Amino acid sequence: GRVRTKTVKKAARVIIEKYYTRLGNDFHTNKRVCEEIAIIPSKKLRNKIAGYVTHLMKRIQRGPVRGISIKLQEEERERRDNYVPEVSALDQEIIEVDPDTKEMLKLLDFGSLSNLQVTQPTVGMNFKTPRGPV
Amino acid sequence: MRAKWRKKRMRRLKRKRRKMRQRSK
Amino acid sequence: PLAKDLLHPSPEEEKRKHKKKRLVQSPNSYFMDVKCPGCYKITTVFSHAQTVVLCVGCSTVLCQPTGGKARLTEGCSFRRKQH
Amino acid sequence: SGALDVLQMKEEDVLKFLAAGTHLGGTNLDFQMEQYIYKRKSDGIYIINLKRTWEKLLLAARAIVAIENPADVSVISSRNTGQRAVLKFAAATGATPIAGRFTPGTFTNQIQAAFREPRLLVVTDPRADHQPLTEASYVNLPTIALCNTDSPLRYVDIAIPCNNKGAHSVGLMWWMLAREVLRMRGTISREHPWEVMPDLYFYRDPEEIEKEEQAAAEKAVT
Amino acid sequence: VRMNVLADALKSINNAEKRGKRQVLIRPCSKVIVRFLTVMMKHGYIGEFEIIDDHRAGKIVVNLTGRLNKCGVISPRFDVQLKDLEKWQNNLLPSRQFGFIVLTTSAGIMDHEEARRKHTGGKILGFFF
Amino acid sequence: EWMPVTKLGRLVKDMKIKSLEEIYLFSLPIKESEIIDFFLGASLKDEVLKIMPVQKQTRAGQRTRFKAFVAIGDYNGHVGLGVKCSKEVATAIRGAIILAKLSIVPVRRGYWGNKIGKPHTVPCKVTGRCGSVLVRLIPAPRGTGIVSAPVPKKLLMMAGIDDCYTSARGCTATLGNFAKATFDAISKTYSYLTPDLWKETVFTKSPYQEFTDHLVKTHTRV
Amino acid sequence: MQNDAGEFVDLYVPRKCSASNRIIGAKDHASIQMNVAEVDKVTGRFNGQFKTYAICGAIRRMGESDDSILRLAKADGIVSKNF
Amino acid sequence: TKKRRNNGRAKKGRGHVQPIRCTNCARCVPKDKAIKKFVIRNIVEAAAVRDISEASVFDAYVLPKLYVKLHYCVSCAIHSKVVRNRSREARKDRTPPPR
Amino acid sequence: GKCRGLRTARKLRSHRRDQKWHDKQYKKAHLGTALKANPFGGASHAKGIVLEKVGVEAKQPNSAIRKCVRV
RNA sequence: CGUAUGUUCAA
RNA sequence: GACGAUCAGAUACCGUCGUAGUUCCGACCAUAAACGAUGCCGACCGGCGAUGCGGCGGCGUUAUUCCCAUGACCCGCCGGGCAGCUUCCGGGAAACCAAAGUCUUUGGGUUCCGGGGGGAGUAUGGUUGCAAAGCUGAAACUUAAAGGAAUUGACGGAAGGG
Ligand SMILES: [K+]
Ligand SMILES: [K+]
Ligand SMILES: [K+]
Ligand SMILES: [Mg+2]
Ligand SMILES: [Mg+2]
Ligand SMILES: [Mg+2]
Ligand SMILES: [Mg+2]
Ligand SMILES: [Mg+2]
Ligand SMILES: [Mg+2]
Ligand SMILES: [Mg+2]
Ligand SMILES: [Mg+2]
Ligand SMILES: [Mg+2]
Ligand SMILES: [Mg+2]
Ligand SMILES: [Mg+2]
Ligand SMILES: [Mg+2]
Ligand SMILES: [Mg+2]
Ligand SMILES: [Mg+2]
Ligand SMILES: [Mg+2]
Ligand SMILES: [Mg+2]
Ligand SMILES: [Mg+2]
Ligand SMILES: [Mg+2]
Ligand SMILES: [Mg+2]
Ligand SMILES: [Mg+2]
Ligand SMILES: [Mg+2]
Ligand SMILES: [Mg+2]
Ligand SMILES: [Zn+2]
Repeated sequence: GRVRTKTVKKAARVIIEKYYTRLGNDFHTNKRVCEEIAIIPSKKLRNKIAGYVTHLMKRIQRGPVRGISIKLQEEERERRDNYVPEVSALDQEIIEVDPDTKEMLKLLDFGSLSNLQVTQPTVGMNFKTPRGPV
Repeated sequence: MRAKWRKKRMRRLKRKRRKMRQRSK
Repeated sequence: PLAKDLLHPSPEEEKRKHKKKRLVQSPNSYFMDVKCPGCYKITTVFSHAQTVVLCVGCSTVLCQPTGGKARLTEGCSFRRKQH
Repeated sequence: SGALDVLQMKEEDVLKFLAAGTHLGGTNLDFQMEQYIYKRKSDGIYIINLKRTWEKLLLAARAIVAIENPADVSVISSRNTGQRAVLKFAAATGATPIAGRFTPGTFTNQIQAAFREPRLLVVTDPRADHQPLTEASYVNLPTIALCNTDSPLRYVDIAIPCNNKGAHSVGLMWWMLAREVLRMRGTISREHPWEVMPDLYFYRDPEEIEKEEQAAAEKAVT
Repeated sequence: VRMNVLADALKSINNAEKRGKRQVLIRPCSKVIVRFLTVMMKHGYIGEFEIIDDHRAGKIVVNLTGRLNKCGVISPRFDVQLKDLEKWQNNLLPSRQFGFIVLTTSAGIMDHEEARRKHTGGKILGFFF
Repeated sequence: EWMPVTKLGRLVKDMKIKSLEEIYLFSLPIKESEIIDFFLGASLKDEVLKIMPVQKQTRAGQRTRFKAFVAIGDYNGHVGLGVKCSKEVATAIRGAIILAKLSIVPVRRGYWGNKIGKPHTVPCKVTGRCGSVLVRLIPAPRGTGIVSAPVPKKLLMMAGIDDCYTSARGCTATLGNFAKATFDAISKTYSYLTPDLWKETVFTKSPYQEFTDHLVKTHTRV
Repeated sequence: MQNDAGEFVDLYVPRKCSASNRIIGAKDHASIQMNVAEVDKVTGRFNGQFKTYAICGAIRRMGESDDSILRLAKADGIVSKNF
Repeated sequence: TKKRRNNGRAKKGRGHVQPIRCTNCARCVPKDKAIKKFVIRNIVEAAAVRDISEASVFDAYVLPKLYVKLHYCVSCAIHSKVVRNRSREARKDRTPPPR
Repeated sequence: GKCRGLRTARKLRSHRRDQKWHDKQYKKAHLGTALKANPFGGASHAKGIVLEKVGVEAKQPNSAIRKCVRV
């Protein structure tokens, strides 16, 4: 019967977002931190919040979680933006097209004007999964 | 009372009534 | 499609639609010029023929009735007639 | 494109669409998306018409530009393959993005915290983002969508026929939409190719991220 | 079987009108249908229509302008005297400001207001508004 | 006092929008009762049609709640109907009045057969359906008055209709459905295409673009 | 609405759908009025003029708002005739 | 109130379907209405399959299976927990439960 | 549905004549059995002789002795 | 395996 | 029907027997929740995957030893059918229905048939039948509800989880 109520969890997640840098994996230090950065009216409540904070810190330090943490934030921007390849994936020497869209590109008056290769069309048109149960 | 048995009740009642008139004619 | 032009449908659209349901009904059948490998003369044969057409004089079967278009005898060349 | 040679499709765009597979639709066809396909391939795949893709793309761009305040344009992608593409578009054009979960009540609950009243809505997929499209119906909100061959068109006013499934094509279509919006606004030059690479709007699954980061790390160390 | 070509035509126009279609195919075609359509055309309720000749009853394609609320037939074709025309108007038309009752009279097929002007009663064909 | 939360409420308070018909013209969803109070505050008159208790069966007994039907409207082209259910009668009435104001629609009034003077009747025969109740509004000769039951007669007077013949079918004892059906009939007067509305519509500026600059200056901060 | 004199007695004149020509009612919250900006002939850049289209809620519900807008644009020259 | 569009049975374009007898109680049930269950299982249970293996006289003898087709009336199917009650919308689902 | 042909006046008249017997208000006043069976014989009032005073027990959910007379 | 019943009115 | 159980009783459910019947042929009977509880003929009105029959078209696979056609399969179209999914077509008291829609914006044609619940499908007359009965079919009198669909609870010798 050790499930923590929303009041324990709401305080603990907030403390790690707000004061992550001053927290760590030790319950005893975290317990002392909560005494000055928060007004916890009872000692038992304080030790429960510090308990969850200690549990969260391990998880927030081995991966991202519901809680936000600048260090994890500044990496998300870097992947989402910083990884622009040297050459685009679209920049391909040979682009493969089937005679169907090649004749379409002829309507696009772009057929023979491009650097593209024509594949042999697929034969048999077996593209539907067999019908039946499951 | 079930309608089917209410029908059976009346059929038996009718048969009795027809015997009562076949006896008087 | 709310605004579909019913006066001028595509020939592909008319060719798909049922012959009676076309804008102006037309048969899907036709007549043909059948030449059996023997002799030289040409026979006019209905596409959906119901009778076994015999090349008179030559006395050979030109087409066999089916549930639809008549089945031409093997070795017989046919060409669609135009009206 | 108003049959204007300045807005015609260039050979550079054609290679971009072909490379990203934007011309390949699904095996199913919506009856209201019939006018946008070209021909079914021999493997059941419907080919989307690129002229019609371009026309609707520019028609969508003209609708976006008509909104005076760029913040009044909302761009949404519930699916992850398009969350990065949408936020960039919102950074490059000043739109208000909603990536990830769309909380119901956003456009209709006046007292909700994230309550907003956009003048124009752009979504990545009508099926996935069905909540914003259905909700827009309560507040007189015109809607623009990227629709595949098998995509419903209910409450969708401008549908851009494109492969809104593949990662490359979804990002490319948002890139082309962003570029065309800026060109009409005059923010960027039209004869000069855009500085933003198309790959910046491409969603990258985690497996590729750790694969390439260690490849870059081993490249740097040696 | 088809007992009334005019009823089939007016119903077909009414359904396409409600569905927002721009054109409706009407089959088969009759002089009564064409004269009825003309009465609606002269009042702007429908656009141009093209009768199509099939060496048969005929087909028509009507251009719909999104103005009809309802084009309904009256069956059977009751005889309408001039005195009883007003009671027919109160029963068939939403208001006297608009809407017409199409009458077939000896003078010709015409709307109820033209019949009143020409002082001719007749047999009622239908209505539109 | 009134701090508007919606853009429409912001423009109304800033006196940028005049008359409800401009809001009605673009069919904007009103979401604040103060907008209605701003335009028609003095002329609106309210009436409690019915206080109908409803009960929910529970273990401990019957949970009685009170439903209030309130009809609102100035006696000149505007009428609204509001239904609210709550634990208290007084709370239900106040909530119904708010909902009644939010529901106000413009009433189109026409002429029986003259076109002399101001409009006195409904433009044409209009029917309203709610559940089994069918209420049919019929144009009436000038000087006829309102020939109806007491329930629709209150709504029709509040709509400003001066002459109207009526025809009700169904369980009119269901005052909730009876009133709603009448309200539906009145509502669709302006949804009925009379040939006088045939002339091509001229498109004006939406309030969200005509005052897009004012909204950016104020509503972003407020 | 005008009396015999010709004074406008309607409270307001409601818009009509640009495709179905139905009146857009005061409570039709699914209706839209979407502006499509017109570019300069040479620049291809918003010059300040826009085309306006109104669609009623019913057309949007049917999913026909796409072809209504597209067909309106082709009529207005926004979309090339060889679409 | 109608509960099922197909009236609880698979009869659509015919008048009469021959009945069959329930496997448990032998009640007459129409063949299209009977809850059917084609049971395939090994003659020997998985507990005893090991003992038969080294008791067998063959090096690689595959155990024959038991093919029994059961037909259940509605009462027996519900009682024997072959089928259960479902909600309003859960009833409409027709795919068999996952393996 | 109902017939509507221009020469169906007899069929419509005949049908309404038959279906008018199916509401008890019409059949009570037009069959004659009701008037024959009516103790007043179609009169508003009637005189009589009190045979005896009788008490009728009121129906549930009430309880009382209603005072009556056999006449 | 195998059991049935619950006086009248009344919130 | 007999019997054995079960039970307070058990003229039942369970079990052991078992007559009529069940079966074939010939003559009757004319009713069923004879149900899609939904008349028929005709027109219009969304989409999608199938399916059965017929025809037409088309890469390719397989047998017909090679050819030929023909079959088996694959991809479509058309027509008639049994249905299914979806839909703010529209309707409806709702359950629901692509018809139960195109209805107060009320009329394609036409047949049968209902008018609060009972009494009562009873009486009586006619008619059919070997009979059982079928068909036609009232009245006196009595009554303020009977009923439909759906909601919330409670209950269940219903299920599932605690
Ligand atoms: K009592
Ligand atoms: K079929
Ligand atoms: K219940
Ligand atoms: Mg039941
Ligand atoms: Mg059902
Ligand atoms: Mg079953
Ligand atoms: Mg009566
Ligand atoms: Mg008593
Ligand atoms: Mg009492
Ligand atoms: Mg007792
Ligand atoms: Mg007792
Ligand atoms: Mg009791
Ligand atoms: Mg009490
Ligand atoms: Mg015994
Ligand atoms: Mg036995
Ligand atoms: Mg019967
Ligand atoms: Mg049967
Ligand atoms: Mg029946
Ligand atoms: Mg017959
Ligand atoms: Mg068949
Ligand atoms: Mg009727
Ligand atoms: Mg009765
Ligand atoms: Mg008899
Ligand atoms: Mg009482
Ligand atoms: Mg019943
Ligand atoms: Zn059983």
